[PDB]
Amino acid sequence: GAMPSIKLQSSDGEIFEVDVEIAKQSVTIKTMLEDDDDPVPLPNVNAAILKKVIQWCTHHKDDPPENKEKRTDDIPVWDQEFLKVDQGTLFELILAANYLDIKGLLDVTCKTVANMIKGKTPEEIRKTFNIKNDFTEEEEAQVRK
Amino acid sequence: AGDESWMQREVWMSVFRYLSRRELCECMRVCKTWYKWCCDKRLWT
Amino acid sequence: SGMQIFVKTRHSYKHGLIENSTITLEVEPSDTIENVKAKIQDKEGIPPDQQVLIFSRKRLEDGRTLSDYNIQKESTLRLVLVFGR
Repeated sequence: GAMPSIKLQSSDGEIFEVDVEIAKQSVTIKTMLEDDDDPVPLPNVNAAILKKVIQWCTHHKDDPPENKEKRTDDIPVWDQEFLKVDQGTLFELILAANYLDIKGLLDVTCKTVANMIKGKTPEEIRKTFNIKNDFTEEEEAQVRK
Repeated sequence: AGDESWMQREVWMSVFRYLSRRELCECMRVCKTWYKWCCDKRLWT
Repeated sequence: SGMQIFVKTRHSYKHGLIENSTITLEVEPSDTIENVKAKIQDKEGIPPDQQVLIFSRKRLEDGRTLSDYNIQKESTLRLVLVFGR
């Protein structure tokens, strides 16, 4: 027979059925199950973002779970290809992985963005993320004190 | 990316936890909001 | 104020780091969902257009009362913080 699963409802309305043990990679969801077989609403995660969350959790299905020096070069090859998406998608992936509290997904996603800052001038970071320079000339001098 | 919303703040401050002292010092010059998020006593300890 | 209910939250609105916390609201059974959200804005500062409330896996629509969802004393709602417009 089948295995216990749970349904998650994106903000857009699409419902996603996921195996419970794959879903319990989200500590936020894991606690709800610890405490109605209708879907759990995620009004802050749209379908595309939730689709990519389930994809990531399905691939890391068989993975066992620091406070040291910072490393961002240790993203597995699969996650790098999977995280070749537009900036907005990455920003929403950090939001979703943060809300769902999936440490692994938040780690690779923030390290992906951190790698688009490493070795770049402040001017190059502005061009990368299309951030305007809201500094006054006098303000840009005090920051460089 | 430069908006002053709670979404932009949660993202970049999640990102700034993975930056070294060198890359943080170059993010403070991007914009006024990044300068404020990079100067909180939790990134330097 | 009649009833007291509980709202569990997971958001980053206070300082910027996401965090869990349950808050207590004083409510009337007649209170509308708008009024519940306005009372959440009073202690949390979150505008009502950025709140979505859920009771027993059901999204609570604004123009209705808590009695319509049978939200009784010491019931627990869920607050999800969403984007503006």
